[PDB]
Amino acid sequence: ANENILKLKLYRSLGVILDLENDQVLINRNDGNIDILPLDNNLSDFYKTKYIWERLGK
Amino acid sequence: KDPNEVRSFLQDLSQVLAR
Amino acid sequence: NDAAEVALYERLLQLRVLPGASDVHDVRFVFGDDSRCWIEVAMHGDHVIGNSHPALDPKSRATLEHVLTVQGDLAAFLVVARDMLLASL
Repeated sequence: ANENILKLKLYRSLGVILDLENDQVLINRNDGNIDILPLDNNLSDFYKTKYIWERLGK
Repeated sequence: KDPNEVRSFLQDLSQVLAR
Repeated sequence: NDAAEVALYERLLQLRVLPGASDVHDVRFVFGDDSRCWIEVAMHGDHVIGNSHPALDPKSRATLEHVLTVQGDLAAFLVVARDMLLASL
C-alpha cells in the first residue's frame, strides 16, 4: 500500500524514464522521438529540470 | 490517455496518500 | 529501490506529490525547489480542480479541468498546470 508505487506510475506516465545503469534519463518527446540527458556530468539541478520540462510540452 | 483511468488513478492515489 | 527512485524524480522534475491539505480526496502537486507553487485535484465528483497557489482565473481553470476530464491526460495536465502556475506567480 505504498504511495511510492502510484507516484512512480505518475512519474513514468510523464514520459521520463530513469536509466541509472547508463547514468541517464530518457525523455519521451513534440516530434515523437527520444531525448536522452546524461547525469554523469557537471550539469546543475536547475538546468536538468529546465531541460526535462521544456521537452514534455508543445 | 483516458478520463476513466485518470479518475480511478487519482481516486487510488488520494486514498493511499491520506492513509 | 522505489523510495530512492521517487527522491530522484522529485529532484529532476522538482515535482512532489502530497496529500490534500483540506480534504482526503485531494492530491496536491507541488512544483519548484522551494515549493513556490501548487495545485490540488480531486476525483470524488464534488469538483475536479481544487485550490492552487497562485489562484488561477476561470479560463485557466476551465482549460485544466478539460485536459483531465475531456482529454484524460494526466501528463499534459501537469505540464499545463506548471506553466500556468509559474506564469501567474
